[PDB]
Amino acid sequence: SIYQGGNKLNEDDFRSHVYSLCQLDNVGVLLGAGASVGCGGKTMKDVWKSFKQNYPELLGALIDKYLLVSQIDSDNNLVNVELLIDEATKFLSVAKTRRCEDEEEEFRKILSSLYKEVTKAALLTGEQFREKNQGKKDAFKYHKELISKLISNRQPGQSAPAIFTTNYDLALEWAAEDLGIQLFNGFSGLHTRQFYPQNFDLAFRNVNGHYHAYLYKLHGSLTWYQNDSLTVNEVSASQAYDEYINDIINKDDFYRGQHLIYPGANKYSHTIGFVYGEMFRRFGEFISKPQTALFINGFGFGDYHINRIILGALLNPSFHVVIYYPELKEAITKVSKGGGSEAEKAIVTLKNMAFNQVTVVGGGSKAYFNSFVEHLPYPVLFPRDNIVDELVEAIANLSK
Amino acid sequence: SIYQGGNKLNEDDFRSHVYSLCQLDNVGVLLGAGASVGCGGKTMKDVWKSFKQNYPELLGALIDKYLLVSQIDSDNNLVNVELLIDEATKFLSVAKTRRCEDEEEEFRKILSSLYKEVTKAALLTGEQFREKNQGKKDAFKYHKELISKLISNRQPGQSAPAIFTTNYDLALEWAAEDLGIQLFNGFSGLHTRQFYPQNFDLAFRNVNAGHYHAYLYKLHGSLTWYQNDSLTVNEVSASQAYDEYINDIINKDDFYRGQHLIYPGANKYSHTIGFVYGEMFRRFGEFISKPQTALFINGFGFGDYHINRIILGALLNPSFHVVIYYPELKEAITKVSKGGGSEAEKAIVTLKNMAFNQVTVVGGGSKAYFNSFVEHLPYPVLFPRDNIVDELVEAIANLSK
Amino acid sequence: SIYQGGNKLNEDDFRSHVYSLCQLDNVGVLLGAGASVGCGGKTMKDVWKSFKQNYPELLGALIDKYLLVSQIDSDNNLVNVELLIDEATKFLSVAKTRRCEDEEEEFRKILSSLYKEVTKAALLTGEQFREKNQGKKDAFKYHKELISKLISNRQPGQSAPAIFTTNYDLALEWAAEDLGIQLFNGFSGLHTRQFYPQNFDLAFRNVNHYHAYLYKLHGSLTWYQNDSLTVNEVSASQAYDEYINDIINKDDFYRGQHLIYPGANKYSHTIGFVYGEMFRRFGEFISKPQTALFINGFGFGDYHINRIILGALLNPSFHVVIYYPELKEAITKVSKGGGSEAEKAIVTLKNMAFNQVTVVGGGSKAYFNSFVEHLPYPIVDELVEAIANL
Amino acid sequence: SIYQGGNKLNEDDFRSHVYSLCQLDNVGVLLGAGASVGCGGKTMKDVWKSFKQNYPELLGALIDKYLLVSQIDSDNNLVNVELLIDEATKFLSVAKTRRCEDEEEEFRKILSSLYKEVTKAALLTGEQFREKNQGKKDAFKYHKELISKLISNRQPGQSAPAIFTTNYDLALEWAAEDLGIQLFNGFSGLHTRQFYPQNFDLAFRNVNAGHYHAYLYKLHGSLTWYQNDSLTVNEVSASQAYDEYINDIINKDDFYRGQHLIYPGANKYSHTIGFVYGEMFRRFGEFISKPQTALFINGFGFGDYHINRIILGALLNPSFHVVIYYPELKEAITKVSKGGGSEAEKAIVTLKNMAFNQVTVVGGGSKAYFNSFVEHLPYPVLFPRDNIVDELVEAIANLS
Amino acid sequence: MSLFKLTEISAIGYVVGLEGERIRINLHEGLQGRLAVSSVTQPGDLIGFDAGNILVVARVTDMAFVIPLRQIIAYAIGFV
Ligand SMILES: Nc1ncnc2c1ncn2[C@@H]1O[C@H](COP(=O)(O)OP(=O)(O)OC[C@H]2O[C@H](O)[C@H](O)[C@@H]2O)[C@@H](O)[C@H]1O
Ligand SMILES: Nc1ncnc2c1ncn2[C@@H]1O[C@H](COP(=O)(O)OP(=O)(O)OC[C@H]2O[C@H](O)[C@H](O)[C@@H]2O)[C@@H](O)[C@H]1O
Ligand SMILES: Nc1ncnc2c1ncn2[C@@H]1O[C@H](COP(=O)(O)OP(=O)(O)OC[C@H]2O[C@H](O)[C@H](O)[C@@H]2O)[C@@H](O)[C@H]1O
Ligand SMILES: Nc1ncnc2c1ncn2[C@@H]1O[C@H](COP(=O)(O)OP(=O)(O)OC[C@H]2O[C@H](O)[C@H](O)[C@@H]2O)[C@@H](O)[C@H]1O
Repeated sequence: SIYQGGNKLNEDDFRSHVYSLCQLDNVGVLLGAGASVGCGGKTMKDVWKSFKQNYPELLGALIDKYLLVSQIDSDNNLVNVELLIDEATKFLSVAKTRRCEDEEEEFRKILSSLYKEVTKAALLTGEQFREKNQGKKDAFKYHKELISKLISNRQPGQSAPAIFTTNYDLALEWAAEDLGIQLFNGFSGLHTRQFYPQNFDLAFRNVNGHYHAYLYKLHGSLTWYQNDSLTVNEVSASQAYDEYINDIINKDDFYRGQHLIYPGANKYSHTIGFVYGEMFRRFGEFISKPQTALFINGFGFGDYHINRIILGALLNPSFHVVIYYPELKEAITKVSKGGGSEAEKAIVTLKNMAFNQVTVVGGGSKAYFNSFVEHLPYPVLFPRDNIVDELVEAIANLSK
Repeated sequence: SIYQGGNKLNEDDFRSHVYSLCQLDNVGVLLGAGASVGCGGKTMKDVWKSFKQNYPELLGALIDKYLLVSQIDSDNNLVNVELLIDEATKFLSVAKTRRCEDEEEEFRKILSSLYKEVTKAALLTGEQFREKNQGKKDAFKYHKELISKLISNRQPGQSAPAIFTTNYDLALEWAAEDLGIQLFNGFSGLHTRQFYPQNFDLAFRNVNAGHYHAYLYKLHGSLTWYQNDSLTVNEVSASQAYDEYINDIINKDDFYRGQHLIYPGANKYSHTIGFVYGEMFRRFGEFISKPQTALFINGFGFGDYHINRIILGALLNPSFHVVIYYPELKEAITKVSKGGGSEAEKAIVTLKNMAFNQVTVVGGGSKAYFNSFVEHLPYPVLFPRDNIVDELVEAIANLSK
Repeated sequence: SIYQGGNKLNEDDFRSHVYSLCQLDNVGVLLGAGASVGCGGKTMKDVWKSFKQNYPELLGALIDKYLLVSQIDSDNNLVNVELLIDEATKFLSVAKTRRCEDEEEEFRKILSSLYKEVTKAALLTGEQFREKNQGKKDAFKYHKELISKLISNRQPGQSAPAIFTTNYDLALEWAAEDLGIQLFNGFSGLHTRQFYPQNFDLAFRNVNHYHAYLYKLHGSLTWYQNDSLTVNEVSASQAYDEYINDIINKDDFYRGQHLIYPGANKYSHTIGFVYGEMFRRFGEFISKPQTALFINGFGFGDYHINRIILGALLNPSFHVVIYYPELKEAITKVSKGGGSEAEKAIVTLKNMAFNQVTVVGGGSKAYFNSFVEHLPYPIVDELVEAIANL
Repeated sequence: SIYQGGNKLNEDDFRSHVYSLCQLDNVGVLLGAGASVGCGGKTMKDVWKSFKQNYPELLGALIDKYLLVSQIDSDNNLVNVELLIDEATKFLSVAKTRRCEDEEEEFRKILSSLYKEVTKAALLTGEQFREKNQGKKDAFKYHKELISKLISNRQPGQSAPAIFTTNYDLALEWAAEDLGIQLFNGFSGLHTRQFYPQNFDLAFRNVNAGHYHAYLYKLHGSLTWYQNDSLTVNEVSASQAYDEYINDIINKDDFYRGQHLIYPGANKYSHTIGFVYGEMFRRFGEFISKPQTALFINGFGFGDYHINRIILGALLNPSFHVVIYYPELKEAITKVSKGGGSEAEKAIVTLKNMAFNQVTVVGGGSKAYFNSFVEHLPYPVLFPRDNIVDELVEAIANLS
Repeated sequence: MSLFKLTEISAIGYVVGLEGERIRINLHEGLQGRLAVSSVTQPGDLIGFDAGNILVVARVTDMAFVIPLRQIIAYAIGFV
């Protein structure tokens, strides 16, 4: 259920390990699409169901003529959504060049529908997305405990925690604003908010505070947009909803470059994307520092770039990771029988290492977000040696 | 019934925590109108009940014509005094501006009758207010114990305690003058006492090289202070004050013209000539903005906006600890769960649900009273037990246990 | 016309003195509505005049039935347009509480008109108020110089400059945003901004780019109070689309105890809390050792500010420089029996007998733009257009 | 013809300027397809002439059917050769996916000619490509001098020189293996070479107290990189590559494998091959965003859009300097002054007129060739300019 | 703390040495302004000395150097 360095480990030693791992110089977390299921979010398996239920003729067009999707793969709900966007884009580009009119419209429709379905799954609150004080509801309860626990375990003179994520939704911002804490994400201004790469080198100081962190969104956001002038701006939820989100959701208008998000396999196709590169440079610079710890939760292990990066950080003899994977044994067995997908081979390769710096957790529902948060400890205020207390119980043990 | 950071903790852990807190650099206490209930004072609920049964026609005029008090709140006793006073003041201001006559005189009588009830409840001893040695009675035993406990716990090179309050009575002044301690409250002189903001930075010293002292901040004024026409504030003694201007307020009627300065109002920023009020709150805000600070709150009802905002905003400092006492916590939780609750109850329920280990809340009915709060505070341990043979004592005892 | 305690001065000595003062630790600047006229602003006299000749049929009730305006002041264009709004709000609240349907409808029209004249004179760009990069234009050119030379002159280890203002427009915000520096105005957040009074004790640093502090003494266009008893701030576009548009382009409508400009709904305990903090911060700053102050555009129409200003001069380290244009025309009245209280106060400030106050007068010689020139001194478009050309 | 903001400056001032930019914190060089023409290479418009003189039958079908190239460009020899192979691979891939059997031969037959043409021009030695010690010949006399001059004028505590290129041949490797220098290029191993992107942050040091290494970024691939059956990129030696696949490409007339080769920027649609291309560009963009950088450009024709866009944006930093060699200013200035020429001419002439001191353009025909570039660079005082070792080696060989 | 305040004085230097009818003086630096209004920065002038009971009058003679330091030499002529 819990493995370290290939061997098996027990619960008490795991708790003692987790406690002493939070005293190091660097602490960070990387969250995925599963960490927001308890708030109103969805996964990539539900998007395919929604697509195949709402649009029943485009599915037949995909299956019969172009042969992009097979029948059995669609029946079992085992078709990758990211790998289909790239193929559709390739077909559209080829058709456009040779001046074909009829075959150019269908792929436009497919891309518009597939982009619309992805957007709906990130609001988390439906039409209530435009209101205010959305962090006061009971759903955003464990995000607050996560931030409080992370931020209170910081001795003076150290560095603030860092958070990476691949969601488009505003869960962390809603949680932190209701709590009163500030996060730095590279933007500045109110009437004209712009992206500045050098805004990641700042910090607070007291004129005569101390509660803040950083936030990196690797695959873009739902309130970001580019006005084609090689600048990127950020606005509020209500302004974005009144500007473009509502038209996409309801008016079924054709999709354009309203907001920059990155669903797809190859992220290097876009050439003028200078935020993705900055985010990944800052991510790659974080894991090369000595005395670092990282906790991974909700990540499905299906991205080439990210797990390509993770493997290269195990050549440093001061790096530690803890990985939460619910369905570990099913991945364990399928590999011995011939192998599963590329997603399930990576975790099995990671587990079977021989370094006492990789820990993998499994166990179904005991490796969830709520289970994750409660494992983190609270600071000890007013520490004391307490030697005489153990002397007293070492009296009582013989008194037994 | 004791929470810390949302979770629960028992009696012994609480006592060790309370012992640890009293060893820090700065310590202070904030008291409310419920702390002086065991001495002879009374709360606002009693003020409203005694008001409604003394001037029936004025209450009837308030309810019927001016529509300021609902017919239901009078019977269930939920009327708020401060908001009523402010509304009456606004009515008087507009009546003065539009030059109406009958309504202005009608409101003057109400505004005068309302202050008489407030003043009568702060005397604490009735007729013996104008006498001496009032702190020798047994009603002031726990005030003396609180003062003795606070001062004894300091170390050389540390600063003296501070006391903030919103009462008008003299219980805490009477108590100290029986111990021989000195309280600094910002006044100087005998034949002419005047207020100086500068002398909040004074301390004793011995010429051959009286080591006990403290400070007292009165947020809502006092029953002894009175302002003269020259825009200065003077202070007298209890006997002289009773003999010159609060024998005409009580026994005789319609005699209030700014005779002494108090703040029974909800909006205290409107008065643009009260600088004592702005002096006290500045010091209060300065105290809780320092490293290694502890604050104990007792008797407060959490129905004041400025204080709630100040307390909430100080919780982002990593060296601030509060302990809040609140008797009726269970009812507040129950009522908030149903989507209702008073504006005071949401504030106290919100504090209890925080995830920081720097907030502690105590409930329990009669276990969170004033006499119980004093008993929690520790006695100093002089001569920390020499040698380490207490370990041998514990062995000898516990092995046979 | 340069005076110093009844004396006279030449240009060069004053230009050296202002540099000498700027080498201090605590440096501050106080402004007024006089600095907004060079960008499209107005004054109290102008808006009062505009009000009189647009709504004359209801001017009588402000003098006959309710006694809000002095007839001499109305015919003299000297009324103060801040207390009128406050008293109108008090009257409307009392009427609404009394359930007087007949008299409740009277004051709503008056308030609707007054807010229309107030808002019309503060957009500074008309219908372009909601657009972006509005601080890039040539009109907002002089303001950037002030901030630049205030930041540059400060030595390492010096405190940041502080700025106080009576205006409630978005003028300095655009200048600072398009310069590329950050100002702390006391709010924080994006999807819900809230007022925290303790943010005034913050500062940046480099982990191995500057800032300044901005106080608004009378509110701003982008603040309001919603149903929940909390104060919010939005952008220019959001405010325009929410409430500002209807106020200018509708006949008759009123909301109530909503807006926080200018000094309006002081009768509530949630809105006065913000008003008090700015004033107490100014009072605490002005009473510190080794401070300076460069007053400009202020007509001395406030009773309370002068009381604080005079009292702080008891310390020898408090230095004041005033810029009062129409000085001699006040002296002439002062010699006569007539005058006004602001004129009496300013001439009393003239007739002092010490070298700490420095009054400056004249015509165009004492304007905001001239003061910008007195303070010391501290191709990208080609590359942008070349990149866009590709 | 030397300009600096529009003002002509003499030779000695230019030399004193070059001497001062070679002692900054960061120094770089960018080289194009004209820099290897003194070794046996060809330019881009010499390849089109050979193709259209050798295969006149496919040229009609490649213009009149699939609209892959214009008539004006193919008449004026202005074809972008490596931008056509990518589109051809896309066409072939889509045809293979949808199973159109008649269209596969028409693309498998032209991709076999494009490679047969571009491959042969990059060998530089014909049949001697598989032999050893190719760096001892006289064609590579100036590459050695460039590498030697770049390394010898660094002071302790300073970075290493960086070299970027768009050539995909083996000239620089052969030159550097003869001096004994070691060049990092992202690969490690001998019995299996593999691509490790994180080793661009590694450096050497001496255990007794050496500083002899540099970095090489190949933007368009190499002849010796290929993708085997598994999804990893390998590197081999020149002899091994020649015996594995190059011989059949040059000789056999119906040889096409599939998505196998990694030159020149071809199989970009695949998500494990575009990863290699993306890293080089990300690091190129990162290099020129530093406080004290100086970059020399030689052999480049300015016929690219992304590189021009990156270079223009890096000039809004007051401490970045550029030096440009272009042997055709005279024939471009007039064509722009009268009516306007091409995009390359427009770019270079817009750059020439800028009123900065940070740009310098050099022209004059043979006066701005690769060979003339080397002697403008300094030469250290203590660098040994003699020949003593070789005489001793001759005497040793003569012995017995 | 209360109203009473005592010190009000404004000088330009202090005596640092006496050598048989010859006086040395050190001039102030940290003073942002020596304004009170008269200032003496040149030889030939007259200066005064508060000795508690009487006033001693002198006459400036020299200036020189050696935040650096400035020095002055004077001679005495009478008292008031
Ligand atoms: N309540 C839960 N708590 C924690 N984990 C959970 C929970 N429920 C499910 N999981 C696990 O959470 C995981 C969810 O798997 P996927 O939906 O593929 O998450 P992704 O973020 O990788 O997918 C996003 C893709 O798009 C992006 O652009 C990236 O490129 C991705 O390719 C599974 O392991 C679940 O068992
Ligand atoms: N013996 C006791 N010991 C401690 N607390 C007690 C006791 N008896 C009652 N309480 C609690 O005492 C608490 C407060 O009683 P209230 O009179 O409502 O407090 P306030 O909100 O008026 O606060 C006082 C001032 O606040 C305003 O600003 C005005 O200026 C007031 O004068 C209640 O919770 C009781 O349960
Ligand atoms: N171009 C100019 N340059 C310089 N000074 C000017 C200029 N134009 C006018 N002035 C001067 O600047 C003065 C500004 O006139 P007013 O608008 O009454 O002054 P305020 O806005 O500061 O007073 C309003 C505040 O005071 C009260 O408390 C109110 O409630 C507000 O809080 C003119 O009289 C000229 O002397
Ligand atoms: N001996 C010489 N020395 C120096 N320069 C020379 C010499 N001979 C010719 N030239 C010049 O060398 C230049 C030859 O330019 P070309 O080979 O067409 O351009 P590229 O190498 O960028 O082509 C590859 C790019 O194509 C896409 O754009 C991608 O971005 C690729 O990077 C001309 O200016 C000649 O005058």
